[PDB]
Amino acid sequence: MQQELGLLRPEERLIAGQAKAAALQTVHQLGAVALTPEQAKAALLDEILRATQNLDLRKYENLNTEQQKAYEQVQRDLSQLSPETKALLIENQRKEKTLLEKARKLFQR
Amino acid sequence: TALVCDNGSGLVKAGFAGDDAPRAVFPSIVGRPRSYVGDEAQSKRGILTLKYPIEHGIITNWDDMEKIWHHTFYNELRVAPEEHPTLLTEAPLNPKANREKMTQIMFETFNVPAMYVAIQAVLSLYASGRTTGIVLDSGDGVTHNVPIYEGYALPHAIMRLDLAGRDLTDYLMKILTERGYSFVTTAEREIVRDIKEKLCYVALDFENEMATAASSSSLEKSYELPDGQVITIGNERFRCPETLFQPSFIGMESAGIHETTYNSIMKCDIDIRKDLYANNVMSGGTTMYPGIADRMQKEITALAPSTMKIKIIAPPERKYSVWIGGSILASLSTFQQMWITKQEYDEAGPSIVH
Ligand SMILES: Nc1ncnc2c1ncn2[C@@H]1O[C@H](COP(=O)(O)OP(=O)(O)OP(=O)(O)O)[C@@H](O)[C@H]1O
Ligand SMILES: [Ca+2]
Repeated sequence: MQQELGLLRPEERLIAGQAKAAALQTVHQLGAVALTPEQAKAALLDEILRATQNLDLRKYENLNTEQQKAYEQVQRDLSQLSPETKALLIENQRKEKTLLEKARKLFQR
Repeated sequence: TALVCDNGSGLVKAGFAGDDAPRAVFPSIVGRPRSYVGDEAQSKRGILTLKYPIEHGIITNWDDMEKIWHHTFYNELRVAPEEHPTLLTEAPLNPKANREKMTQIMFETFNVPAMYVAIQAVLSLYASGRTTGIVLDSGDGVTHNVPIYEGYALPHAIMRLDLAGRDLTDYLMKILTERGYSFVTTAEREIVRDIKEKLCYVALDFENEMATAASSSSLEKSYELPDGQVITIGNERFRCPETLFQPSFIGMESAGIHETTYNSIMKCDIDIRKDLYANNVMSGGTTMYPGIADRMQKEITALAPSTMKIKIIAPPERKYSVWIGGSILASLSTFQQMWITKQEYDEAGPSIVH
């Protein structure tokens, strides 16, 4: 039997109807028919992403360049080495730390 | 319009919703003699006893907080609280008794028409234009890793570290002292903080920068104190912030900020982890160091799975991303139904801030 389907009238198109009525709405609707918390949240998150997509705030850049310049000055010069000079420097420093540790071991005793 | 007040352990940032920056930034200090607030307390520090109402992000003395708020409204913003809705901020994991006492004071001592208490880290994320990611917020008193999914801060995945701006200042004071200079008092605290903000940075690899920094004739930098006095400052530029990644430097057994980030991510469902890894947002004054984004990238990459997409975001405005996010939010129409209200308040007590 198939008429149980007929008792459902797909042709009404009430989902069609409600879909078209939702599309036409603005992010916030007026008239104030109290939103349930979940609707309210979902709207909020939609509007957040929206009020944000094109916000620039580039008037916040280079507000810190003394600190930033001084750093670059250094990283400029420090690139000049090579996995060798510095690997041998790390190995050198390492051996120094041992001597340095052995040093104050004798110091305070 | 709506007020936006960001209560930090070191600095209050207050202003008007919709504005692009606060209009008043001032120390979170209250001074009585052997009552003054803010900059005016910094000046008279000889005579006054100084207290800090907000400790590690969380308000612990309410009267001084009352003077801080009072100051904010009248002296700084020149408004009546009666006439303006008020957005306030709390640290993540703010106990409920705390947010309620916040609410009461606002309604009964300040009689604000409406109010809201929003999570600092959540405001920073919105300010970066996102509703999902993990924020690393680091100020003057506390550091937090706050995982956030669709606008919801996951309370059980939140990592707290009591190591921030002030401890770094104190550590620099100490290592600059070890060098020969002498910085031991609070009237010297505020001097060294300025050095820290002017010249410190974060090394990409620490061992490597110790072994190699001394080659740059730019490593050592002169700094003119108010004495007219000139001191030099070298490898303590990157020795100072390195404490964030190695808390042992100041006798803290705690794990470093890169590991707390990973730990925090690992307290979330494996299925949202991709989203967190690609949305690491830094906020707070203590994320200002040059090199910090790069070092976090390297550190996170080292801990995360092999093929995982990692992405550190560090907005130029992160000193203010919290206040900003508070001003974005309070401007939103869809947000207007969310203000707690005078009417609402007297038929649920403070408990309607749940
Ligand atoms: N350029 C900079 N480099 C390093 N640190 C900085 C810089 N600028 C500010 N800071 C530090 O950031 C801190 C202030 O940051 P912020 O205002 O985000 O914290 P807060 O909100 O007062 O405190 P908290 O959020 O921890 O309760 C101070 O320690 C300040 O020295
Ligand atoms: Ca803060």
